[PDB]
This record gives sequence, C-alpha cells and structure tokens, in this order.
Amino acid sequence: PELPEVETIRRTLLPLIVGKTIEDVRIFWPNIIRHPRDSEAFAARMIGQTVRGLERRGKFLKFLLDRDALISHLRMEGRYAVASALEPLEPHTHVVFCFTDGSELRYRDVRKFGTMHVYAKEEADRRPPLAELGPEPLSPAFSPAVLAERAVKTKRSVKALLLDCTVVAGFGNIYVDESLFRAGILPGRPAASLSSKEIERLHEEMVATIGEAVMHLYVYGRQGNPCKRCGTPIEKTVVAGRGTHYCPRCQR
DNA sequence: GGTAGACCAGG
DNA sequence: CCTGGTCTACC
Ligand SMILES: [Zn+2]
Repeated sequence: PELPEVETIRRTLLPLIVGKTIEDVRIFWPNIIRHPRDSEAFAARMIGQTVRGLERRGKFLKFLLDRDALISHLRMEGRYAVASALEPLEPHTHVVFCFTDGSELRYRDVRKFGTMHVYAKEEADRRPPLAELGPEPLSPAFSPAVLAERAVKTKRSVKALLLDCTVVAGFGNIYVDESLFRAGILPGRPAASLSSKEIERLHEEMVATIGEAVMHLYVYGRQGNPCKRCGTPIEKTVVAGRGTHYCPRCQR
C-alpha cells in the first residue's frame, strides 16, 4: 500500500484493537521479525501488553502498547485483519497477535516481504527502521526550504532525491513520477538544476498528490497512452535505475 | 559522508 | 528474471 492506504489502515484498524490485551503471539515466518532478532523474544515481550494506540510514520504502522511500540511495514502485499480465534486462518498468514477477548490481529503477506520491529516506545523513533526517516509530507516539517536544502547539496537527479526516505516520508515510484509530472519537471533533471520556483512548485504538487489521495494517474504505467493534459504519448525510461514515466512535452 | 542499489521470495 | 522500498554497503 501507498502512504494514504496505510493511513486508511491505521484509522480503521485502531478501534478494532484498542484496549485489547495480548495473550499470545504466533509467528509462522520468523524472517518477518527484524527486531528483536530472535522472533521468540519478539513474541514473549508483547504478551501481557495492552494495545493503547496506532500511529503511522511514512508507510510504517506504529502500534503503541504499554511499554513497547511495534513498527510494521506492509511492503508489497502485507495486510492486517481482525478476526475470531475460532475461524481458520486465511492463506499466507505469517504473524498472529491473540487477544484475551478471543479475537486476533492477523498479518497476511503473499510476498513475505513485510517487516516487524519492536522496541521500548521511547526508543522506536531513534532506531531502525524509523531512525532518519524524513518529515511527514503533510506536515509543516516538510517545507520548500527543507526540499531546496537537499536539492542544492546533491549531484543526484530530482527523482533520486524524492525517492530518498530521509528527504520526506512515504514517497515511492508512483507518487514521485506523478508529482514530477504535475510540477512539470523531468525526472532525470539534476536535483540541483531546479530553480526555487521549481522547488516550490514541486513541494506543492507533492503535498497535493499525497493530500488528495488521503481523501486517477497522469503518467504512471501509462506509457504509449496519450498524456491527459496534452495528448503526447507518455514515455517510459530508466532514471535512478527505475521505471520512470513522464510526458516529454509537459515535463521539462 | 553521500551514494547506488541489494535484497526480502515467489509468480 | 522481474517488481520495489529502503537499509545496507559500496567508495
Ligand atoms: Zn503532456
């Protein structure tokens, strides 16, 4: 899921688990657990803790318990559901948190690509994978000024910059391409080649792209199709070693 | 320190 | 062999 879908998950999942006390944690694919390294330590420390909150940082979900925070990344196919302990698990269920009321928070992931880290709450923000994560795109912490400062420093293309998670949280290939199209900027442009005007415009489009979604594509996956704003065929190349979609007319 | 890109597994 | 987000590991 993209950031906005993750936010939707955070919102709808919270009431379904808040106030629930963990009685057991069952792990069927240990590699998902990245911290503590030993999945057994992971399971044992969570038992007895009550879910108190659920926050989002970038595309990470941060489950708040009594003492610990669980940092969860769904990656490609990860999904959470709350269901009865009495019913059969759905296919590809790799982690289950069992609550004392007989319900369960289940993590499914056909790809097995998702990750989980647990730390004492007060440590979560200064350890991987949250450490160094850039500002929320919809926060005043993410500003044209912040953006401009990073652009000037680097020899990187603008796309490479926006894909950098220390720059801003939750911007993947899709939103980068879309934001760059909406800002009229070619992805292969050097980040340092962007004018202050282009920086402002880009920041604005980024925020709008994320903001609107947290509530139709122009270029992503539309190569060979007419651009929706000028009709020029959308093209696809490789920038920052990535599948990059752009309009050769709208973007400069 | 700044950077590209290596890798979680399976469709 | 391919996707990708991002933490790692290259110099
Ligand atoms: Zn166009």
